[PDB]
Amino acid sequence: ASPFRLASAGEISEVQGILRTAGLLGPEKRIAYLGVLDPARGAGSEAEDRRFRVFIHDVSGARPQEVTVSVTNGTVISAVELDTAATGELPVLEEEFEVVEQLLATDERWLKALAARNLDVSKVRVAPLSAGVFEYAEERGRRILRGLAFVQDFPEDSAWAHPVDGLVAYVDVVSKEVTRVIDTGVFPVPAEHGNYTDPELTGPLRTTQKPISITQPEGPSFTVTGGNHIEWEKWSLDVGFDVREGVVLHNIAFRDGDRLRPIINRASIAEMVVPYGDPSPIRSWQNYFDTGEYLVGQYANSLELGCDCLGDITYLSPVISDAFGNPREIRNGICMHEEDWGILAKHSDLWSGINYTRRNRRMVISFFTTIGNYDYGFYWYLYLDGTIEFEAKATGVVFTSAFPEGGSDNISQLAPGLGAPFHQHIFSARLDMAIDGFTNRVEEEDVVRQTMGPGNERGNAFSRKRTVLTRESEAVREADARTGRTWIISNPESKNRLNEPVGYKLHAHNQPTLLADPGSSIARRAAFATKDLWVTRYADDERYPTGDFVNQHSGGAGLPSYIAQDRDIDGQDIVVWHTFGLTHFPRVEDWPIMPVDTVGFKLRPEGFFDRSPVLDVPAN
Amino acid sequence: ASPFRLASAGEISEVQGILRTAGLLGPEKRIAYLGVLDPARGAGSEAEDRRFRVFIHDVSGARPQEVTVSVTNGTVISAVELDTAATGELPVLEEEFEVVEQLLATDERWLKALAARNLDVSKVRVAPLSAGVFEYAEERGRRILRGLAFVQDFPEDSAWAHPVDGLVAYVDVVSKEVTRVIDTGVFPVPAEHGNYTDPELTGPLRTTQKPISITQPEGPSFTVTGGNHIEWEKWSLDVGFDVREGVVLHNIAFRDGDRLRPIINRASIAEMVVPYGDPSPIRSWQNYFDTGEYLVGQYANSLELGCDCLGDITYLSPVISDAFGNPREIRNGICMHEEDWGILAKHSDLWSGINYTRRNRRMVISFFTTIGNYDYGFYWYLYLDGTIEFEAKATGVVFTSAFPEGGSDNISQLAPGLGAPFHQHIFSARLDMAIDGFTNRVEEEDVVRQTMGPGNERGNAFSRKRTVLTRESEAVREADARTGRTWIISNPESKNRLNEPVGYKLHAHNQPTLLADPGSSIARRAAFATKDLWVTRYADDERYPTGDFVNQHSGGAGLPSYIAQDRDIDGQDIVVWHTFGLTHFPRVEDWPIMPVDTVGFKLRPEGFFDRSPVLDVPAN
Ligand SMILES: [NH3+]CCc1ccccc1
Ligand SMILES: [NH3+]CCc1ccccc1
Ligand SMILES: [Cu+2]
Ligand SMILES: [Cu+2]
Ligand code: NA
Ligand code: NA
Repeated sequence: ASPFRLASAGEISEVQGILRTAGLLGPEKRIAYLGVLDPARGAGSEAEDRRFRVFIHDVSGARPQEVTVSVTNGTVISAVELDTAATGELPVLEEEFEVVEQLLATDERWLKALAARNLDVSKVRVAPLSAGVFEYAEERGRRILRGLAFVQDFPEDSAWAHPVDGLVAYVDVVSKEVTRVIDTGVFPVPAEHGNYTDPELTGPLRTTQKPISITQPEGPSFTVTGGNHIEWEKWSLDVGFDVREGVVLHNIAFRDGDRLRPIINRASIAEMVVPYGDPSPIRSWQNYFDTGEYLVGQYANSLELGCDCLGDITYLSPVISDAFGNPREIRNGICMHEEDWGILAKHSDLWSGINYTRRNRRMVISFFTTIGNYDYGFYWYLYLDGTIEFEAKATGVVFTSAFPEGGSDNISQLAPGLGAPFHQHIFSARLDMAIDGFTNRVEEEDVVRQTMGPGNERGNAFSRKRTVLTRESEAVREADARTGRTWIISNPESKNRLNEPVGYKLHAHNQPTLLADPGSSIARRAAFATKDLWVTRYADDERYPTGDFVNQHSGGAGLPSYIAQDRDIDGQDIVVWHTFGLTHFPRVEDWPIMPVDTVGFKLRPEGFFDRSPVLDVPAN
Repeated sequence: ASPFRLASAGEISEVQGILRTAGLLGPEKRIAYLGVLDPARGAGSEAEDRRFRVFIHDVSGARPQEVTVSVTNGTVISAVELDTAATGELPVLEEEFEVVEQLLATDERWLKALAARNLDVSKVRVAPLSAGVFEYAEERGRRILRGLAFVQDFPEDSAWAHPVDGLVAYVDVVSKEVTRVIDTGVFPVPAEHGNYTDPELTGPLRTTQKPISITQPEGPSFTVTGGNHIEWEKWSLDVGFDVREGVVLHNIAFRDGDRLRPIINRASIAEMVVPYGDPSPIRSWQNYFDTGEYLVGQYANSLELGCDCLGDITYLSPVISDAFGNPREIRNGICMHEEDWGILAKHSDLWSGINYTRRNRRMVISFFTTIGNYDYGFYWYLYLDGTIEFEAKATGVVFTSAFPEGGSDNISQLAPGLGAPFHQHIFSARLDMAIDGFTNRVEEEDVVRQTMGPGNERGNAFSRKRTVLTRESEAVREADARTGRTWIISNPESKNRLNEPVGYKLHAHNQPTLLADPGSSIARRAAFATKDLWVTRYADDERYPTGDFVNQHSGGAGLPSYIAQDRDIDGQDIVVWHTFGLTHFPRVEDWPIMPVDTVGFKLRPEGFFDRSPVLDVPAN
């Protein structure tokens, strides 16, 4: 019944039929993105209209199309031809992964490069990497992937241990031409394997770990209704899933007494970018937007009980479309469970004699995705006390190169002859805020140091200052860890019992933002990543910080174009965009498979409640 | 057998006998600190000499003494009279907590103040607060506590809800005189109660929480031998306990193959300070060093199975001395257990077809302490992958005041008429480093941004730079979150298989340091808290960042005096001192009992191992 329900296999089948009948799904068509559209602002009509957005690619070289379809009215709403030289290429297709290796395998320039290195072409894997936009005029308007080669010694070998450096090729995947092959020199292919399941490398496995059993004998404390609506410990929300963004959280609310109070209308990771800091011409073009270019949701793993998710697990199995419009289930793609989280509140009072201890817990909603060498877990946490937290968990295999004789300022050595270029992993969280309703504002809060003197005679005073962001042109903010800078999202029309505006405080990790030179191509295409915090006025079509078509777009789309409208954001329907990321100087311990590292952010209530919201928690 | 074993009740009894026989424990004596001394550098003699350090107070007004005693030779090693006007007062005694209220209860100035407010003296609780050093010349050389009053309406009432503002008294607890009573005006005593176990306030308790059962059917994976030696998942260490510092970790090492490799020789929280930022004369003197002035270990809680520590728990029950030299057990004062910690490493490889997932876990060693209104949990974590992490958990009841009519720049309103002054909680971790041995050095690592140009034609390069700290005068460092600043502790004489020095990287949270004016009394007494990182050359007597006698010391002792020696720290026996803390602007949700907030730091291996140290972990 809910307009926020997951897409069903039946809905996907109808979309395919509607497209087919209208002539838009010929044998040369490929669906490059399919996703349900959110209800527009003003759903108080209950006139449910399930609409879907589709990007249609053409393998014969015709112009792609963007198409909106109503499964509720069996109609094509709109269908527009796209000029990709203008607005960007469509996301990479999964079936294009192997096309790069196959086209290179018959190219004479490629075979001469491999032969000079004594490499058997049947052993050489080619990574299908997004191309970006650089100096090559012949690439404008064409669908280009770039290829870097790795050697597999045998079918189960980890190819990442054997990069073929000094060699890169560019490929046009529509016309099937190899446009350039660049060979800058021969590097020894690193010889050690990185097979982390080989007993030769692992040694004897440990026998010292004894099992930890986590069970819920009466089942979990949360309920799931309508397929994806969650209620847990006064929290209410809908769990959505989009093939581009992955897990999306809708309608986050908290039941404060008899009142259901909204907090966040929509929460997602709307983009992520991995820029590499190696100036070698072999890799200096390398940046991928896993979300915008590859679509992280379509590579979600099936999560195994006991290994990936431990405890009393409830699974969701989202449905997406394959390239031909058929539905495919991602079995067990989303794990949901509650976890004990230590002490929530504790006090032993000397004067009253009362000893008080309560335990905390959190609700976990998570998925894992794999794009090539990288694996990422996305975790949303809801805590008893009103805190919301996101955590990214980065693991998988680092992207490798040769380690140059005589070292490098931009590459780490992981093993003899084997290097790992410096890079970042940068995320954009899009938080469509709804603190007690849609009239919200953002204040920047800094600690204020005070000078010893009149009114502060012992020099101990300190304070804080809050600056309201009133227009989009002043809502592009940087972190300042030294002044304890945070941002408060408040509702000036909703007050707590002290007559102060209710609010939530955003706590950032204050990691470095984009390191690239501001005049670089990546700084223009990933402009969102140059600042920690952006606030925009809500608008239906402003979904991604990089725009709708990230692949090979020349830059500027998204956030910098949105905020130039300079709209009013002081007590309006606003969206907060938080940039956060990891700067990764690879270490020896990251090899041959990387232990998880983490980054994220959290939001805590700031005078949202009239007192602690966990006074009614019982004693275990 | 181990020289690092916990003190036994029998050892305490011998100390008391030795002191008594030597004439040092007369009926006017009080033991204000008793603790075992660490073995000196050069324990390779195995000549165990269990020595204890004792601070002896005299309630009749004689000079206190510092005494060292060998329980191994039944001898007083040394006994020195202390000039407290010079070197500071002894730590607050527990029996002095009630003396402040009792002395005030018969003072005419105090009774006139209470009578003007219609307060029954039998309802008025007085907090025994450390005095610091300010402008009062009469206080030099005397043992002073200051008193702030709270009203208890009935024996089980939370007094913190009813501060008596505009009133403070200073008391000499040795001569039992009230030296001053300051009344700056009448404030209404806030009327609402803060009784968080009152059904009137909590409402009906939740019935929606279902149990989480954590068990280990074959017992825990770690072993405890010799009372306090832990082995777990290649980690080895001794858990110590000191009445001042609390849990202390000794001899942290990791078994890498057949080799036991040291990492940290001694880890402790060596000081913590809570400065208040309210310039009102009633509170502008308020700073307490919970560790140095009050001794956090002697207020450790007895931790309850199921409430405080959940899972398969192993307890340690440390023994300390009471004020008369009798041993007292802190039953169940330290909890130890292992916890599941999610995914450790994961990759699904497109080319080899191998799907790989391993789970992480951590070893937890924790205690909780209560000093007045505040409750703090101290947690040490050891992870499978070599990471060491500390976390402080702050809860309890916020310190309160009246909320002034017309507001305040330095106080938060929590309830009608009830305020909570701004303050910080700042910790000092003392890490006596032993990375693969005692020859260590510290490098500061900053990210380096590079300009687009020759050698960096696409403007994507970035790098990092490391600066060796060679002398103590240059080893006082500040954080810089914007440049991703970290510190690496390495051993230049111990290399990994890549011929690079083995190391560990310290990751700070980069929270604000001490906010007080640098010319303030607190900035002089808590000088350590003004900078994020200090490195000193190890020396036996350099134990605390504030010196041995914090109470009423005039400032400068500790770290600023140590580093003026300007000793060589480049490949030497060094000690890292990390300042970290929380800046607390109290929120409504902190009232009437505060949900836990956290701060801490972590150390991760940086080329310490020759590859990931968790390749031998098995598949669940
Ligand atoms: N993460 C997207 C880049 C990528 C895609 C496929 C293989 C290796 C790398
Ligand atoms: N934390 C040390 C200060 C303190 C001590 C006792 C009661 C209230 C406050
Ligand atoms: Cu990385
Ligand atoms: Cu606090
Ligand atoms: Na909004
Ligand atoms: Na050392």
